[PDB]
Amino acid sequence: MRAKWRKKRTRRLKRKRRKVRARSK
Amino acid sequence: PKKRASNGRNKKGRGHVKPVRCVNCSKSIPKDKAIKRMAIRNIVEAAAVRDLSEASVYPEYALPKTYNKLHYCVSCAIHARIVRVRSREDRKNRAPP
Amino acid sequence: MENDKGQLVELYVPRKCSATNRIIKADDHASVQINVAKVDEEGRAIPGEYVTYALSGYVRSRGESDDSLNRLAQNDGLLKNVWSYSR
Amino acid sequence: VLVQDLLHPTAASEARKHKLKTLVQGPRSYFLDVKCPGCLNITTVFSHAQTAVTCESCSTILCTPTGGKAKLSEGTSFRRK
Amino acid sequence: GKGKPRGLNSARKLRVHRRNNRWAENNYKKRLLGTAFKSSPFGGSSHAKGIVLEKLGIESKQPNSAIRKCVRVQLIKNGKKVTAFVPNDGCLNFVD
Amino acid sequence: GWVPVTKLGRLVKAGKITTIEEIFLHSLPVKEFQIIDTLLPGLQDEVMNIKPVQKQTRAGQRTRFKAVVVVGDSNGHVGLGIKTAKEVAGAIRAGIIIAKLSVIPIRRGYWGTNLGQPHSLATKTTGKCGSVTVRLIPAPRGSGIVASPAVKKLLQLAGVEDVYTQSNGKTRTLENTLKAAFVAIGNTYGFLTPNLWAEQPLPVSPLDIYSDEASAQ
Amino acid sequence: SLPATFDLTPEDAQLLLAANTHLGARNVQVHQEPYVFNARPDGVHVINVGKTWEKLVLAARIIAAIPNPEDVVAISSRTFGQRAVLKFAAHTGATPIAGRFTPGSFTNYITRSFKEPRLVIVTDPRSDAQAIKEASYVNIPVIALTDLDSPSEFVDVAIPCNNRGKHSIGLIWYLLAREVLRLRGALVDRTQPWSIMPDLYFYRDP
Amino acid sequence: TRSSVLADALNAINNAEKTGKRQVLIRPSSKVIIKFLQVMQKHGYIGEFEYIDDHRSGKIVVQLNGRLNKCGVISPRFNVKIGDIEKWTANLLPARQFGYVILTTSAGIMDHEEARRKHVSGKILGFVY
Amino acid sequence: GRVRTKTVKRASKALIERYYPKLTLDFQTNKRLCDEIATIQSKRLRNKIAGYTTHLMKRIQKGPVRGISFKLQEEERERKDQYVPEVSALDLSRLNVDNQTSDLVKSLGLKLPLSVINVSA
RNA sequence: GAAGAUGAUCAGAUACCGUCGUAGUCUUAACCAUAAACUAUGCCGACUAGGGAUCGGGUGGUGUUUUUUUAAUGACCCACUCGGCACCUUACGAGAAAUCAAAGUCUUUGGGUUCUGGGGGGAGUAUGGUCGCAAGGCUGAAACUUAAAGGAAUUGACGGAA
Ligand SMILES: [Mg+2]
Ligand SMILES: [Mg+2]
Ligand SMILES: [Mg+2]
Ligand SMILES: [Mg+2]
Ligand SMILES: [Mg+2]
Ligand SMILES: [Mg+2]
Ligand SMILES: [Mg+2]
Ligand SMILES: [Mg+2]
Ligand SMILES: [Mg+2]
Ligand SMILES: [Mg+2]
Ligand SMILES: [Mg+2]
Ligand SMILES: [Mg+2]
Repeated sequence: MRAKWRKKRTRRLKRKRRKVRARSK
Repeated sequence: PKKRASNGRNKKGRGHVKPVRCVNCSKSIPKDKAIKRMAIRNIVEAAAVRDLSEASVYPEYALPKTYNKLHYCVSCAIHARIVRVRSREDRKNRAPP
Repeated sequence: MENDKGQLVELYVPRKCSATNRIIKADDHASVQINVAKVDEEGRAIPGEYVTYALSGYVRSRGESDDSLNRLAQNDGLLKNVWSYSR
Repeated sequence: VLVQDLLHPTAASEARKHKLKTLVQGPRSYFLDVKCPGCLNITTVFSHAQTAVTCESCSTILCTPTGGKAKLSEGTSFRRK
Repeated sequence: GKGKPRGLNSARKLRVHRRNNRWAENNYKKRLLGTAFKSSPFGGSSHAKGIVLEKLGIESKQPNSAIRKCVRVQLIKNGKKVTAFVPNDGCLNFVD
Repeated sequence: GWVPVTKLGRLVKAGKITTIEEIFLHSLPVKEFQIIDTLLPGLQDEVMNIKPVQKQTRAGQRTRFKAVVVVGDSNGHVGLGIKTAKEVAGAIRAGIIIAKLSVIPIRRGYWGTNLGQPHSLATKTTGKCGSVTVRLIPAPRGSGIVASPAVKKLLQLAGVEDVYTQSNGKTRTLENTLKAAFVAIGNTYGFLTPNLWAEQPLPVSPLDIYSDEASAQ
Repeated sequence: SLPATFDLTPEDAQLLLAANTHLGARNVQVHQEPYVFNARPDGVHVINVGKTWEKLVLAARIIAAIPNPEDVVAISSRTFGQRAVLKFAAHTGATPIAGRFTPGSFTNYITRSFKEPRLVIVTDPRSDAQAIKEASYVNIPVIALTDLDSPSEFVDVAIPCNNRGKHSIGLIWYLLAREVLRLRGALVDRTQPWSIMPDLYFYRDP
Repeated sequence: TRSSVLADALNAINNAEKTGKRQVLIRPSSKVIIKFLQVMQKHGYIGEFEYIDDHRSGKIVVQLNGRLNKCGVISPRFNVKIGDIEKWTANLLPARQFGYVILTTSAGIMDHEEARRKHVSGKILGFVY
Repeated sequence: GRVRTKTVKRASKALIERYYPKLTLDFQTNKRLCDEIATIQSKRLRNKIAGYTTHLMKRIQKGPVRGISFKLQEEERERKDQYVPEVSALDLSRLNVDNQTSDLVKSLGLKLPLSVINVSA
């Protein structure tokens, strides 16, 4: 697992997490 | 670790050089790094000189030359056997042959 | 070094470099000792009697053994006009 | 050289060294008694003189400034100090 | 100048710098956050009584191959569930 | 003695050089262990560690055995020898030879008062090998050797009675630790104290005095 | 301490000037700058032959102080000094190593070529670097026939001469042999010249 | 920038003594440098030293004889009570029988031994051994 | 594939080293005396050693061979290297001297017959 | 030329390769504030070793070229010097080594100062604050888990490397 692409995976996880957090709030 | 003191290139005091393109694959490689061979050939052959001079007007014409500075990238030069990977003690040699 | 009753306890007082005054120690294998022959009247050698210089390995490995020996030979009169103090 | 005289270095070495890096730093510049072909008077001009120096009576440029020493111009004569 | 300040009046910079870099230790971080009381089931204590809920048999890690014969214990003082190894031959026959 | 090559051996095993301090004063290189055997007959030996060192082969892992041996009488001399060989007995037998050839003098002194017969070192000394730094500090009477049980054994075979030790680096590497301590007790004559400041008349080597007895035909 | 005769005689000056022993290297080592006298245009420096003779006499005094004479080992790896070393060997005691040095000669006590000199003289500290390096392991003083560019690393008595020419090398070895024999007393009187004339020390072809 | 001319001077002395030179040149030659060198010369660690007076700050040529191992500067000049001179000597000096810790004391710049004989103490400059 | 091993070449070298007032350029004479001066364990090895000895003797007869060190070769090389030319180089055949070398002579305080030529840079 | 379209190949259906082509590449006004932003080497100062080559400036040759009967200025040569980008040899020294004239002047430990790191993951994550139009940037844990992860080099093996 390239650290660049794992970073991009976690960056997409950031977007999904703040999307569902703004959905609830 | 540091395989080369001049890291792979010739950049001491710039920060940026410019990129050129490889002649074999058009990779963007820096101009100091690239690998640069001047191809100066005759315009005909090593063998067709007799034919052209025999079937030429203007006796002893010029036998003109063609000139082409070729920029390679490292992968293309190694594959085309232009630089040909060296030993640890011998890669410090900067002599042209 | 001595104890309180005199009685030097050294085992061996080491030699010193004639140039840099460092101790020449027992495994300083680059250090040399040069004996220059004492020349009498009408230029013989006097076998046995020397002018002795000890040079440490540091001086020789830094290349100043020749110039140091020029200085210490001229100070003892073995040379006349070789070493000059003001370079 | 591992042993040398630093109080009395040779004059050939001190004349080679930089003006700040000698034993005592002093200038290598000098002054010049300069006279024109025309006027009889004498002007004291610096060596590295930075200025188009004229006489008080002259209208004539004695030296032209350059990067180092001033170039003494136009056939004028000079003497040191 | 080997990193750190050295001057006679530079004791506050040295003291606060040691205080700041002191947090990278495991024990100082743990002791000043007080994680033994917030977490770590025995609340800073050595021993704790609990009540067995069920006997477990834990698979041992590779390359070992055994059943480890533990119990699931609910602590009286917290209510926290832990797993505790019954540490001799037999001895799971002794608990309940 | 035993048909010596090396002029120093032809002098020592004939009887012209009788003390090992005559060798150490002129820094004469010792290339035969029987020189040290004659000049220091009470030179006890201690193997400190046997370890196997392996080289990966085209098929297999060939191993040799590497021995560290500290020799030295407890009156001011040690040698540390390290030798690897196919068998452990050959490793000991040749490491004793290398440790005998590597005999150096140490400078015992005082923690400080000149009340007789030196017990400690004369100076804080240090030595490095690899990452390991070993520092030896003069210690008062009755302190003993405050050192790890290998450096302590080397200093016991040096005749050091009292010394303190600091150590840095990976001291579990016994070869580097023993070589660092060996360099450190070699540096005691490396240091120039004020009692050694006196000018000495720079004597003649025994190879020059007894030049007839050396270089035999 | 050398009374009056050990001054550079004008006949010896004729020899040293005629053999071009005063033609130093274009590049001068910082340790050999004492021996330079006023470099000429074209860049060739001039070796002070008075100091060359004084260092030669000092080297001869050091050679004629080893008691037995067969452990003053004379080294030449160079063709211009092979014959000079061999004739120095024949005239003085002087164990020669003319040709290849065979490393492990001063260390490595079980070889056939194991020697222990009390003094090593080398023709060239560049080409004879193995002899100087190996003499740096077993406490051996080194006299070298240095030029102005040759290194003085582990060289204790540097006789400044021209290393490029064969006449300079053969003459300096000839003069060193002559002064060693005069100090030993094998040559009776310092004023009369040696009957051995300096051309049996030069390299020849054929 | 230049913050300690004594540290620069003593560094130059150490660097020439390590490489075996018999002399240094020191710029820019303070009174603390002159007094430190006078203590070292009194105890035999250097020879004659000579102050070149240019009209700016002075230079010094010290004649190093052979007998110096390490002269150094303890910067900052710590306040040193009379009870903890011996911590400083046990830390900086190779043995109890030689080596001197130089103190700036209100009775003058002096080593620790005749700071003890005068029963005075103060700031620490450095050491010589 | 006629390369000779070290047990042939070393033995032949030692035989020339200690028996040069002996064995000649003839293989049969060398073969017959290799039976008496040496104990070679087989006839083929004796013939190989004697043939290599013959080859090296025929080689020595036109110029010497390195590695062979017998007592006669030292003496003939020394009487060949004892040549002294009577044309006497380093003698004054006219002393061509430069200007700085004349200054060197004057600084040394000696009187020499010189001949100064200007040097172009 | 990201995306996207399409042509081939591939066991799965090699994303490589071919032809197009949006955003983009360029510019103006405003944002962003990150790069293997690297010399993976903070900034100031001192000392320690030889060397040649080069860039900028300066100084000196009764030097070469403009030979025109004691031939300006430029260009060049030689020697110094200051400042710079670097380089070669050595290892005094340093380093775990690779290597380093600094990564030296360090257990003989202190020239001045700022920033950072404390086993590997979890994790540059959660949350809070703040900045941004957004993308995100700066700041930034813990629970839990783990006996190694890693660095340099040696021998072997292997290479669709020579
Ligand atoms: Mg790699
Ligand atoms: Mg960049
Ligand atoms: Mg530790
Ligand atoms: Mg960043
Ligand atoms: Mg970085
Ligand atoms: Mg800054
Ligand atoms: Mg420069
Ligand atoms: Mg961590
Ligand atoms: Mg962050
Ligand atoms: Mg957030
Ligand atoms: Mg990494
Ligand atoms: Mg690795």
